[PDB]
Amino acid sequence: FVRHALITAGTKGLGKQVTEKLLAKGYSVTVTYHTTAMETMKETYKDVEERLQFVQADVTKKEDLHKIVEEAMSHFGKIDFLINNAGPYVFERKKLVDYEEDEWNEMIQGNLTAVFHLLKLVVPVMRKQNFGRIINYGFQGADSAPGWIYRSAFAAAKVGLVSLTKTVAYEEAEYGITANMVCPGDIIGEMKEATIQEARQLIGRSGTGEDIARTISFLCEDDSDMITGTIIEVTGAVDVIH
Amino acid sequence: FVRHALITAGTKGLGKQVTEKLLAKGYSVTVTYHSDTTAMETMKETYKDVEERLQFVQADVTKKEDLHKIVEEAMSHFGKIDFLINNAGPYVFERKKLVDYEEDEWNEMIQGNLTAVFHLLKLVVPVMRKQNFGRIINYGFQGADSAPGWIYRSAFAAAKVGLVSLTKTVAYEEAEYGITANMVCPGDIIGEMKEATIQEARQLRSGTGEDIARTISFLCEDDSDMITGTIIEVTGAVDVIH
Amino acid sequence: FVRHALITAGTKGLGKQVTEKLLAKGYSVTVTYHTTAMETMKETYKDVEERLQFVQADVTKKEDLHKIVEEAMSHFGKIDFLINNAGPYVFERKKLVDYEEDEWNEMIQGNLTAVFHLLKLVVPVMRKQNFGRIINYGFQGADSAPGWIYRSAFAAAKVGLVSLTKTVAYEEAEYGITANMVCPGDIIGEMKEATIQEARQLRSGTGEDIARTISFLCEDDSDMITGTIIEVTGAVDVIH
Amino acid sequence: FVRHALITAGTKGLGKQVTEKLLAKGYSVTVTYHSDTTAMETMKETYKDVEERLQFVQADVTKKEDLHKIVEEAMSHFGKIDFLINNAGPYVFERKKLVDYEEDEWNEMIQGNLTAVFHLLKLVVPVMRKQNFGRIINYGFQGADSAPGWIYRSAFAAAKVGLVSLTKTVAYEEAEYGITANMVCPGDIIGEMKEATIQEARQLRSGTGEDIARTISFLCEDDSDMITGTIIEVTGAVDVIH
Repeated sequence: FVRHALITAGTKGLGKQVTEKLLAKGYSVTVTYHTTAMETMKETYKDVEERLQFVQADVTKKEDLHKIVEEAMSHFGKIDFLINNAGPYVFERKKLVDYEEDEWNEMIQGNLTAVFHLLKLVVPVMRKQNFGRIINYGFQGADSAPGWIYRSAFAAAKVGLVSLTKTVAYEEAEYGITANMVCPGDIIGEMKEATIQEARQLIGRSGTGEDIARTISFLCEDDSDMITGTIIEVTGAVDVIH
Repeated sequence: FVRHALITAGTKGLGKQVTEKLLAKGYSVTVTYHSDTTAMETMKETYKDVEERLQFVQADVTKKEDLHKIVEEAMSHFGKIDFLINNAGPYVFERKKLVDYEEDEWNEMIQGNLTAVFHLLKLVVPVMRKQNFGRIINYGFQGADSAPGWIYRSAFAAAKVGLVSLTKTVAYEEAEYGITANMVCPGDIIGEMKEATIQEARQLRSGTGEDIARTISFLCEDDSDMITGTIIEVTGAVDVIH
Repeated sequence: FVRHALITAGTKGLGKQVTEKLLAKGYSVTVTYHTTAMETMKETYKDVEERLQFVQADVTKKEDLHKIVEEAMSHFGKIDFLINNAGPYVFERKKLVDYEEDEWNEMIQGNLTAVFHLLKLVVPVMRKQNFGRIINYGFQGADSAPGWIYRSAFAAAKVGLVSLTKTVAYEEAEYGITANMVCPGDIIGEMKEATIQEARQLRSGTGEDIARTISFLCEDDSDMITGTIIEVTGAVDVIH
Repeated sequence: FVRHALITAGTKGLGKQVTEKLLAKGYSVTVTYHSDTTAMETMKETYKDVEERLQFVQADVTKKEDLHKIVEEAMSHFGKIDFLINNAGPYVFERKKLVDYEEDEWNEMIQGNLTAVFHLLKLVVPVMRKQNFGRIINYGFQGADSAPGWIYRSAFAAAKVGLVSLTKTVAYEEAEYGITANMVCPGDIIGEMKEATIQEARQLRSGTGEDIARTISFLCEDDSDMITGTIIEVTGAVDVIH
């Protein structure tokens, strides 16, 4: 009766701090990656190895998603928390009309359809448990369905994800399952993998992966069962999409 | 020197009234039809007198190849695309939770309502830039602008809510070129009312295709160039999604 | 049986173009002001005096609001369109906590409570008519209930007004009354009173852009359009 | 060096649970009460052993003079105001259309839900600035974030939706000073369940004051400083406003 989390892309960026947060809480974790970074994580947590499982996976591929669920279930028997931390991002700034079909598809499959696929696998398990926490990621300002100049596909996929988070919240509330979204603001470079303490050492201090990690950790608690369908902005009042 | 429109699925339902409106305003139209040859046949004969202004093209608008064909055929006969009216869009009539969706169902919704638009924009927007004139019309649903959940409609809500954001993004990206992009949200106009006129509703008030069509033709007007990125609801204050 | 519009602050700014629009459409109009702009307008439409009436009013004063309704009804016997074009605005950029109590109250009273007062008078008239068009103004992005740095009070009252336009659309639908909001972007200076043609020769949004949206919402066959917010910003961010 | 909270209407309903939570978290609290004196005497009995961290002040929150009184009383005893929990909220229980509103009913809704907050912020924000620390908590209703209409609740909806905006504005203007401002939206929590613990509700699930209380609790934390301008729904995926 130790709760189990499944987190996509949890060895780098924001997802690394999320993983470290849940382990620190006593949770067991399945972490996906898409390899030297994973190996250093595995080594850092040598002494708690039974509570940490690594699986290689491309979240745009249905089969790989089926396999991370199968491997989590095989070793742990349960999935209590699904953190859809993985979010393929086209860093290039260009207009929708200039998008390659490969880029469009990567955004949609990577950010919206990957979540559908996962849910299709994980919701039934959560129903059997009468417990589930789904955490999706948005971007700042997401709940207002905004356009994002030069981020067409990403924004479209994530805004669509907003709708989906909400629908899943209403459809699965019956079964002890909550679905929420966290929106990180502009957390840049080294600060993605950094702690609050570190940012505070140097508007104000930079936002960090820990800021996200502590918000996700709060939504995953047993007594957060009434918080569902909500979008938590963790941006420190710093505008991104404008 | 007269304005040409491209309307997907323009011989049935809402599209029928939209096509009838634009023809009545003096516009030329390329209309697409999937399967129903009978529909396009009775619109053929109705408009024999204005044969020169009207053109039927068979197309499955979920197929990239067919999307290229309609654009190539409109450009062939009329040399321009002034208005793009994305009237087509698959709809799953069965009410079912997302966790019950077959992969094929999910993909039809995304591909038909979101990705197909991207594919059309990709073809038609370059032509509009050249023209220094464009009117893009997309369809949503009541309340879409707030990115809501919609129980039993997860895939459709998600795809149209992503389309809300896409519509606004395209509006920001293409404003320099004299191109507007807007969304019309029909209410739950059921059945024969979709191709009825307002006068026909007043004799029987219900919403109709005309209510939608006259909104679209207001937006396609030349002096409507400052209206862009807006989601106009034509519902009559009547909740659909709760 | 010619339709009648009541427009607040319709002698200058955006309101001016809206008045001129409805007049051109063949309508009759009661315009408020809170003076030489009224006289120049009064001079321009000497020919059609019968269709244009001017009433002085402070929109933040409930007594004046009752007076405009009375005067319109005495003269015309009906109110078909209500266009709440007036909207005091604090042009200074100060943080919320720097507001004087009088500044706060002007924004709330001027932008939210004024509309309630007017609706309270005009709605019964519209129900009896089985017809009404209520038009409110917001600002760009208002539909998302956004904050607005240095425009706290204005934004709060205008965002509240969004809620109000929607509630009134639902509550009054059964009487042939629609309520809709128009949100203009940054129309600055002369462009507020400008025509679309003029702008094309100098494009900045104009008062006529707002006017033609309002005119379309006011048509007999726009009965199905209600509780909507229509942005006429031309894809220019204002509030960020 | 214990953090001080000021909470309007904190001896009854949701307010009571929030008050009990903050006490359990080690904080001192100034709680305001309007009419009922028996309720505040009973709470004052319950917490005899922590009298020093609990101050009661009589106040009508719709009166500017009483607002100065509570801030003044708080500063006198504690020398600081760390959290402002605007729990009070006048509510017209009678379900009527806007046109049937008395000039006086409208005015109480605005004055009590919106202007009252402004007056308090006018008094408390400058204290927070000097401390370089602040947590502002306002209340909304389910779905307030999308500025909806609410039939038969027009004045309350309008005042609460205006408050949404005010909250975000305060958040952007005051981030420099380490002040955050957030909204919590309770769903329909009924009667006794307002003063109930989550624990009580399980042994009966219904939402409680404790569900709201623990959210505020989380938002007041020192490490919650990157969460600002966010509207958190603690509904339970139960729609009320339709």
